[PDB]
Amino acid sequence: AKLLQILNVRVVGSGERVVVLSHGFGTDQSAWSRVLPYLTRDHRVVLYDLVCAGSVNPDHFDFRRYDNLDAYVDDLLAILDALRIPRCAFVGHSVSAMIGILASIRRPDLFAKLVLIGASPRFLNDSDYHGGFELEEIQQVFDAMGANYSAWATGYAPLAVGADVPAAVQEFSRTLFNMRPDISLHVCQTVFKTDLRGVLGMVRAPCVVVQTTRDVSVPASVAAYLKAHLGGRTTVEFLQTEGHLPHLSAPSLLAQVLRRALARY
Repeated sequence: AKLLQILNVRVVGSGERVVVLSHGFGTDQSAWSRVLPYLTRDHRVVLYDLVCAGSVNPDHFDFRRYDNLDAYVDDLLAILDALRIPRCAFVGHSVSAMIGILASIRRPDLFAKLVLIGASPRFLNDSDYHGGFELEEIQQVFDAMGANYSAWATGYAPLAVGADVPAAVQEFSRTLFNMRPDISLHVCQTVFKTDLRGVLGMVRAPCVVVQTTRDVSVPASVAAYLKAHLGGRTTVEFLQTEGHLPHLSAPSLLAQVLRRALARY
């Protein structure tokens, strides 16, 4: 109930087929603004901000509570239960792809389909697993985020967007600079300590994994890993564009995949 106000919950469009759009790190629900008009004629669309978004009062961020992703899953489930939604499709980017996987395992009745963008079960490398990051490398990232958050964010934004799309770099920067620096570091630390590999087989919902030509945080092999180990009927949909945030940089192309993936579920 009060969660609906705190996390800026919005329900737009209409229809029997309900879709939840859940943003990732460094953005808020506004990141969906360009894809939204492609969905609202045929779907009731639920949007909300993660508690870590700069568009949420940062004094709600309880570092103790949000020490793991299950706490974010709790917020998502509380929202959907408050809205009395019994069944939906879920589209998650980045940390929200992880939240969606966990949420679908907790509540398989509620999640009829997952669409995962910029998705990984584990970012750190392991003995027989390529996540894309080494321990020493993330240590340096965390240091930079603390030592000079502004400089870190300035360098990260174009790398994340990937494609040379100035408007998208500006827009991602806008929200990245809006994140409280301590919250931003904490969320990054939480993501980097999360390893979902063991639980992927527990996902029952069909899944579409969206893969771009290159993603600075998600090696190509990860999409293949997700397809091999997610427990539901999983396909990989390739977008002919570069970057981690195709909803910002290639919304038309992404909208094609969303319209097709959300046609029946």
